[PDB]
Formats: sequence, structure tokens, C-alpha cells
Amino acid sequence: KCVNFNFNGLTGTGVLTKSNKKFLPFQQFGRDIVDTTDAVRDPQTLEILDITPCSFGGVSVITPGTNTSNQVAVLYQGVNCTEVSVAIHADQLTPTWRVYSTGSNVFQTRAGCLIGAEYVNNSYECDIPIGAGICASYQTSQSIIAYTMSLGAENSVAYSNNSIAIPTNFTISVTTEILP
Amino acid sequence: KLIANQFNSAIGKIQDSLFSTPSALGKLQDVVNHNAQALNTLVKQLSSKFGAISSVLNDILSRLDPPEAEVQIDRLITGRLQSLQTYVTQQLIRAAEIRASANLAATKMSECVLGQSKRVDFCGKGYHLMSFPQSAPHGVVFLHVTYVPAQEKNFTTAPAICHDGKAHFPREGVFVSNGTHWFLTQRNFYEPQIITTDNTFVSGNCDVVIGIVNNTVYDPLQLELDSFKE
Amino acid sequence: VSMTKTSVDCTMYICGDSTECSNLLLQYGSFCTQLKRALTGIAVEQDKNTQEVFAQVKQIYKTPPIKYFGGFNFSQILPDPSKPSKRSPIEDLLFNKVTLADAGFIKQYICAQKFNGLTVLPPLLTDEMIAQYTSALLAGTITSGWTFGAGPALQIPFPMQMAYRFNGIGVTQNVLYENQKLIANQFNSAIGKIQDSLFSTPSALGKLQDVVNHNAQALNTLVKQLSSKFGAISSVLNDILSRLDPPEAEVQIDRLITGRLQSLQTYVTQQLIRAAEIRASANLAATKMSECVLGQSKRVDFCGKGYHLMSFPQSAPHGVVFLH
Ligand SMILES: *[C@@H]1O[C@H](CO)[C@@H](O[C@@H]2O[C@H](CO)[C@@H](O[C@@H]3O[C@H](CO)[C@@H](O)[C@H](O)[C@@H]3O)[C@H](O)[C@H]2NC(C)=O)[C@H](O)[C@H]1NC(C)=O
Ligand SMILES: *[C@@H]1O[C@H](CO)[C@@H](O[C@@H]2O[C@H](CO)[C@@H](O[C@@H]3O[C@H](CO)[C@@H](O)[C@H](O)[C@@H]3O)[C@H](O)[C@H]2NC(C)=O)[C@H](O)[C@H]1NC(C)=O
Ligand SMILES: *[C@@H]1O[C@H](CO)[C@@H](O[C@@H]2O[C@H](CO)[C@@H](O[C@@H]3O[C@H](CO)[C@@H](O)[C@H](O)[C@@H]3O)[C@H](O)[C@H]2NC(C)=O)[C@H](O)[C@H]1NC(C)=O
Ligand SMILES: *[C@@H]1O[C@H](CO)[C@@H](O[C@@H]2O[C@H](CO)[C@@H](O[C@@H]3O[C@H](CO)[C@@H](O)[C@H](O)[C@@H]3O)[C@H](O)[C@H]2NC(C)=O)[C@H](O)[C@H]1NC(C)=O
Ligand SMILES: *[C@@H]1O[C@H](CO)[C@@H](O[C@@H]2O[C@H](CO)[C@@H](O)[C@H](O)[C@H]2NC(C)=O)[C@H](O)[C@H]1NC(C)=O
Ligand SMILES: *[C@@H]1O[C@H](CO)[C@@H](O)[C@H](O)[C@H]1NC(C)=O
Ligand SMILES: *[C@@H]1O[C@H](CO)[C@@H](O)[C@H](O)[C@H]1NC(C)=O
Ligand SMILES: *[C@@H]1O[C@H](CO)[C@@H](O)[C@H](O)[C@H]1NC(C)=O
Ligand SMILES: *[C@@H]1O[C@H](CO)[C@@H](O)[C@H](O)[C@H]1NC(C)=O
Repeated sequence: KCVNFNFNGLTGTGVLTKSNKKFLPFQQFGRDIVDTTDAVRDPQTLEILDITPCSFGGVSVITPGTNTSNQVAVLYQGVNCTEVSVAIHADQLTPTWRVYSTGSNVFQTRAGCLIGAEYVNNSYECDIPIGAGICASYQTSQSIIAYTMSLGAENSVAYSNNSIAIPTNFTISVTTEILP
Repeated sequence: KLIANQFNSAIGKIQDSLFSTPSALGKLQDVVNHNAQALNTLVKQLSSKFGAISSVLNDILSRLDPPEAEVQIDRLITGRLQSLQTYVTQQLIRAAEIRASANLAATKMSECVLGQSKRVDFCGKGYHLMSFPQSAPHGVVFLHVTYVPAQEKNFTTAPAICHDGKAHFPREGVFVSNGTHWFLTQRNFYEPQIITTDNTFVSGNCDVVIGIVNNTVYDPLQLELDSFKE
Repeated sequence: VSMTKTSVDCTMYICGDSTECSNLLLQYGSFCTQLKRALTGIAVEQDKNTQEVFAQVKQIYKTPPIKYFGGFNFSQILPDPSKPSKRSPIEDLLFNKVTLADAGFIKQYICAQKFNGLTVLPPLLTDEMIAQYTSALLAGTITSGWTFGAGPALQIPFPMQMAYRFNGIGVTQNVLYENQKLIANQFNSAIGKIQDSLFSTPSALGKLQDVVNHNAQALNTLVKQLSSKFGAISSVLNDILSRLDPPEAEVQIDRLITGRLQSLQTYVTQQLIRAAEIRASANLAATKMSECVLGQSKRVDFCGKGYHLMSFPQSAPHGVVFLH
């Protein structure tokens, strides 16, 4: 569990688990490559406990724009949706606001846990990027949906040993390039 | 007449596209917004205490004896100096980015406006014909006029035409067939022409070339001579 | 082409799980906001760079099911359908060779993986999407030459595409047709030699490993700086609050706030400089992709030594490899 611990004079916040570290009778505490305490010897029973920091991450808000709709989706970056769901049920998350979190609106992305958007199989061009191929948009009763973005339409080329395509017409096109 | 009409239509569409879309000029508006934000942030930093009892120097001088007033003022000096130093560093980085953009714009102007660039996608999408500069606040806008192929048709082709045992290759073009007759055409615009000894060149016998087809190459001189001499 | 994207929460890094420190940090103004904007801008720039280099094609092109291109063997260039992610053999080799990063993405989850308020963000495009863009570019180049780059894709037999590229460099068509088998054999040999060279040379991909190493070093240094005291009695805020009364804790905390804030500003400054360098590299990669993959460049040494004929892109982690 995520708890506030105080072992003798070393205090902190973290999750204590049974360790797999080969402590000698000599060592009392452990540290990783960046000199952060990550293991302790329990003053009683001498159990060696690993300290995992409590889960955290950034929060992103996906908004269609307030001139269209006031519904938003929340991405909890960096964590598994199982831990977010448990934190919601336990009322442990630092933000005090909540999202409806109804069935089918919680989707696991590579970026994080996306709550408040319906994932669909149909692929669309990317609108609001989320990450790892997943984008969100506001579409139909309009609601926020999430999808794996399309890269483009397919166009097979009619290649053959003796077939060539020759233009019979042309277009004169004018494009705009803006440079600071 | 068709080309002039397409050009005029494209220019009108460009004016309408820039007018209609609020984000068309985002690249320059972002530069303006970043400079305005940098100055507003730099001014707002003067309000911060940076650990001092007050952001106003006169309050520090009026409240404390010289020793503590100097300590609190030195703390504010450190805070403001760090804020200015950060501002200048960020402006140096932004200036380097703008320099790179300006060098690209100058290259685009030389290659696209003062000449006809062969570089693909450098002077717009399509085959480059010409470009026109327009000025803009803090920047330049280029109108790139290009040739885009349209309405293609697929034809049967061959690398060479075999006449009297000799392999004929296009001088400037590609051999195409409509299903009954073979013609030489330019690659970028369908315009069939009769295959003659003036349009093709001869190198080697009809064996090595893979996919050579049999057809007649029309030599004009012989045809005239068979009339001249009778 | 791209740099590892990071996002750093100023408050957690400087004043983790410390209300008093956070309240003191609020007296320095917008600095935390400015660093957040700088890192967000970098992350957006890296996704823009990847999209500009690889997403240059409007449609996804495919090769024919009958992969006969006049004797030219592209099996080592085109996607290998039997493996997950559909990378080509060369792309798969590149992926196996340079992926020494600590994942490089969140993956729904340094021993602590720098979980001190430093979050690495995933790219917008996955390796599969980049491979798909590369495959589309390869299919377009192979089946339509440069007509694909300028406008709609127009099919042309591959040896005639080579014939026109030969005319481009200044060699007649009959040289290719008379020597077509020799040219195809030399091409296939060169491709095999490239695969062997990349496999056998650990240093071949040094540019991308160096980018990964520099970002790993920057994050390792930023985390390491948390252990410094910067003149304080202790590097741990909880020891300062538990040991000292507020009026002294504010002094020791202020010293630590100054040290950590300086560490974040130094980190952000180096990331902005590296972002500018990566953006310049990405712009060069996009220029090369347009000039040499979507056309036949006439610029000397721009795309390989010798007279340019063509090029083929290959995806690599955080970058692009061109075969000229
Ligand atoms: C090559 O393509 C161009 C278009 O890019 C063709 O020109 C276009 O031809 C159509 C008719 O097929 C014109 O539409 C007509 O316009 C008149 C305008 O008064 C209207 O009254 C008619 O009812 C009809 O809408 C179109 O305007 C014209 N475009 C231009 C710019 O002139 C051209 O014929 C094509 N050539 C070949 C060989 O395919
Ligand atoms: C492939 O192209 C060739 C040449 O472009 C086509 O042959 C030509 O077809 C036209 C059809 O109108 C012929 O015109 C007709 O000629 C006769 C006299 O030969 C005349 O009495 C008619 O009033 C009309 O003018 C043209 O002569 C003919 N030329 C040759 C050399 O055959 C051919 O049909 C095309 N094939 C396909 C499948 O598109
Ligand atoms: C295009 O090139 C690829 C290779 O770059 C060709 O695939 C290769 O085909 C040879 C055929 O003998 C394979 O050789 C194998 O060697 C092992 C021993 O090393 C032997 O046990 C096998 O029975 C076989 O003889 C080679 O492994 C294979 N390579 C790959 C990567 O598949 C392909 O056939 C070429 N395409 C054309 C149309 O020529
Ligand atoms: C131009 O240079 C190419 C090579 O870059 C020449 O092709 C090469 O010709 C030699 C023979 O002179 C070939 O060696 C032979 O290979 C066979 C393979 O079975 C072997 O059995 C023979 O004992 C001998 O080693 C070589 O393989 C071949 N290379 C290629 C890629 O085809 C070409 O002949 C030269 N042309 C002129 C006009 O100089
Ligand atoms: C092009 O014409 C030549 C004849 O001028 C063809 O050559 C003949 O080919 C047949 C078999 O197809 C042989 O039986 C003859 O002996 C060949 N004669 C000569 C003089 O070579 C040639 O095959 C034709 N090519 C095509 C593609 O039709
Ligand atoms: C005494 O210490 C032992 C080992 O540390 C522990 O198992 C036991 O419960 C302790 N007894 C107490 C705290 O009464
Ligand atoms: C091209 O020629 C080869 C010759 O081996 C043949 O196998 C292939 O099927 C031909 N392509 C088509 C589209 O027929
Ligand atoms: C190309 O070849 C024939 C027409 O000659 C036809 O079967 C096929 O659909 C054509 N495809 C395109 C894209 O023109
Ligand atoms: C995320 O949680 C699910 C819950 O069952 C688990 O199966 C999955 O392995 C977890 N993924 C990671 C990366 O921890």
C-alpha cells in the first residue's frame, strides 16, 4: 500500500514490499545508482523491505473547445488503469475532481490511462494527438472518441513489366509557403 | 489560354484561402506571441519576492536597518538578474532559430524567385515553374507556381523498337502503344508522334535488350528517295 | 530525426511531497511555468520533426504481389511480412542494433527509471507507423519513380525508370539495357554488402546511439543533482522539516530550492540547444527525403558519392537511414 513510513530516523512516502535483495547481516539500508533509498531492514523481525515510490504522472486534458462542447477527457500519463481505478475507489488521487468513469470510457494507451473517451475500431485522420498512434476527436449526439489514427488512403500501383502511365492533361497549382 | 485561366484561378483561390483561414499565418503570429509573452513574463517577474519580505525596494529600505535591507535587496537582485539572464538566453536560442529560418527564406528566394529550381518539394509541390514573393510582418510569403500532371492514361510500352535487326531507343521520350500502333511521346505530357529515324537512335542488334518489340521505324529520307528516283 | 520527449514537473522535482517548500517555491514566480512551456515546445517540435521527415506521402502505396522488377531484388528493402511490426530485414537489424534506451516510452509503466518527477513521453507515431510510411515511400519509388513525388503515382517498368535515371546522370539508355543483368547483379551485391556491413559494425549507428546517450546522461545528471546539499545541512527535505523549526527550515529549504531550480534551468537550456540541433538534422533529413527519394538529385555528394541514381529510406529508432 502507499503509506507514510518512519523506520527509526528515515521517513518518507512509498510502498513497502517483500524484497529479493541479498542483504548481508552487515547492511541495514539499500540505495540505487542515484543514491535514493530503496530498501530498509525492518527494526523488528529484520525483514528486508523494498520501497517503491507511489505512482505519479502528468495529467492531460483533451478539450474539443468550449465553443463546441464542455465535455473533456483526462489522460493519466505514466500509469496502468488498474492503479488509477483503485486510487479512485480509495479516493487517493491528489486532484479532488473526478470523471464519470463509466464502463467502456476507460481505455489503456501507451501514454497512460485515458478516461472519458470511447475507443472505436474505425480509424480516422488524427485531430487531437494523444500518443503512440492514438488520437482523439469530438464526433457523433456528439461525444469524445479515441482511435488509432490513419496515415493515409491506400493506393495500389498497377505495376507491370510493360505498362506505363502518361499524363494527358495538367493543372497549374499555386501553393503558399510562410517563413519567418 | 487554359494555362492563363488556371493561373488566375489559382491566385484567386490563394487569396481566398489566406483570407478565410484564421490560422493561415500561424507561423508568424507565433513569433509575435512568443516575443510578447517573453516581455510580459519578464515584467511580471519584478512582482515576485524571490524569498524577500517584499518585492518593493522602498519597503525593504523603510522596514529594515541597512544590514538586513542589503541582504534582502541582494536577494531581489539575484532574482531579477537570473530572470533577465534567462530572458537573454531564450532570446539567443529563438534568434538562432529565426536565423535558420531567414537563411532558408533567402535560399528559397534565390532558388525559386530568381530561377527555376530543379529541387523536389523545395519550391512547392509539383514540378517547379516559378515563384513570387510577398512581404509579411516579421517574414516572407512565397507563392509557388508548379505544374501538376493530371488525367493519366496507361499505355503498353517497350524499351526499344526493332526494325531491320537494329535496336532503336528514344532520343527524348518513351515508346507507348494504344493497343494497335506504337508511338513516341514525351514523358510528362501525352502527345503521340510517329516513330522515325530522327526521334530515335540506334545501338546494337535486336537480341540483348530485354522486352524489345517488333515494329516499323519510318525513315523519311528513304521514303522521299523512292519517290524522287521512282 | 527526433529526440526523446520529456516532461518535468517543477514542483515535484524541487519540493517533492513538501507543502512548505512548495509555498516557498511560489515566491519565484513563473519559472516553473517557463520550464514547462519549454519542455512542451520541445516535445511538440520532436513530433513535428518526425512527421515532416516521414509523413511526406499523402497515400499509402503497396508493391504488387508479384515482386519482379527486372532482376532488381528489393526483398531486403521492402517489409518482411512474416514478422510482427512488418519491418524490412535492414530496418529490423537497425532496430535490434540501436535500441539501448530505457524503453524510450511510457510502456504503460537507472533502477528507479528517474521517477523523481521526470516523465518520458511516447512518440506520436509508433515504430509500425514509421515503418508503414517508409514502405509507402519505397513502393512509390520502386513502382513510379519520381512521378509519385510531384503528383499522382504513374506506373513505369523499373528498368525504364533506371534508364531515365541513367539519362539524368548523363548516360544513354542503351548502356542500361545492354548491361541490365550486370546492373541488377551489382545492385543486389551492394545491398547484401550493406546488410553485412551494418550487422558486423557496432559503430555504424553511432549518431543515433549518441543522441540516446546524451539524453540519458542529461536525465541521469538531473536526478543525481537531487542528492547534493548546495550548502544545506541535508539533501532530504523531510529531514529538514523534521529536524528544524520553520524559521530555520525556510533557510535550508531555500538553499535547496535554489540548487534544484538551477539544475532544472541548466537541464532545460541544454535540451533547448539539443532540440535546435535535432531540428536542424530533421530538416536536413526531410530535405534529403524530398530531393533523393522523391526525385533524382543533381547536387554533388548530397546523396552519396558518385553520380546520383536513387535512394531508399529505412526507419531507425529516433532517426532515418538512407541507402543512396
Ligand atoms: C484539361 O483539363 C482542363 C481543366 O483543368 C479542361 O478545361 C476545362 O474544360 C471544362 C469542360 O470539359 C470546362 O468546363 C466548362 O466551363 C464553361 C465555362 O463557361 C461552362 O460554361 C461549361 O458548362 C463547363 O462547365 C472548364 O471550364 C475548363 N477549364 C478551364 C480552366 O478552361 C481541358 O479541356 C482538359 N483538356 C483535355 C484535353 O482533357
Ligand atoms: C491508335 O492510334 C492510331 C493513330 O492515331 C489509330 O489509327 C487511326 O484511326 C483513325 C480513326 O478515326 C483513322 O482516321 C480515319 O482514317 C480513314 C482513312 O484511313 C478515314 O477514311 C476516316 O474518315 C478517318 O479519318 C486513322 O486513319 C488511323 N490511322 C492509322 C495509321 O491507322 C488507331 O485506331 C488507334 N487505336 C486505338 C485502339 O486507339
Ligand atoms: C532476393 O535476395 C534474398 C536474399 O538477399 C534471397 O533469399 C535468399 O535465398 C537463398 C536461396 O538459396 C537462401 O539461401 C539459403 O541458405 C541456407 C544456408 O545458409 C540454406 O539452408 C537454405 O536452404 C537456402 O539455400 C537465403 O537464405 C535467402 N535469404 C533470405 C534473407 O531469405 C531471395 O531468394 C532473392 N530473390 C530472388 C527472386 O532471387
Ligand atoms: C565490367 O565490370 C564487371 C564487374 O564489375 C564485369 O563483370 C564481371 O566479369 C567477370 C569476368 O571478367 C566475372 O567473373 C567471373 O564470374 C563467374 C561467376 O560465375 C566465375 O565463374 C568466373 O570464373 C569469373 O570469376 C564477374 O563475376 C563479373 N561481375 C558481375 C557483377 O557480373 C564486366 O565484365 C566488365 N565489363 C567490361 C566490358 O569490362
Ligand atoms: C521480329 O521479327 C524477326 C524476324 O525479322 C523474328 O525472328 C524470327 O523469330 C522466329 C521465332 O519467333 C524464328 O523462327 C525465325 O527464324 C526468326 N527469324 C529471324 C530472321 O530472326 C522475331 O522473333 C520477331 N520478334 C517478335 C517479338 O515478334
Ligand atoms: C522483539 O524483537 C523480535 C525480533 O526483532 C520480534 O520478532 C518481536 O516481536 C519483538 N517483540 C516485541 C516488540 O515485543
Ligand atoms: C514479368 O516477367 C517475369 C519474367 O520471369 C514474369 O515472371 C512476370 O510474371 C512478369 N510480370 C507480369 C506482371 O506478368
Ligand atoms: C491500366 O491497364 C488497363 C488499361 O490499359 C486496365 O485494366 C487497368 O485498370 C489500368 N489501370 C489504371 C490505374 O489505369
Ligand atoms: C496493467 O494492468 C493489468 C491488469 O491485469 C495487467 O494485466 C498488465 O500486465 C499491466 N501492465 C503493466 C505494464 O503493468
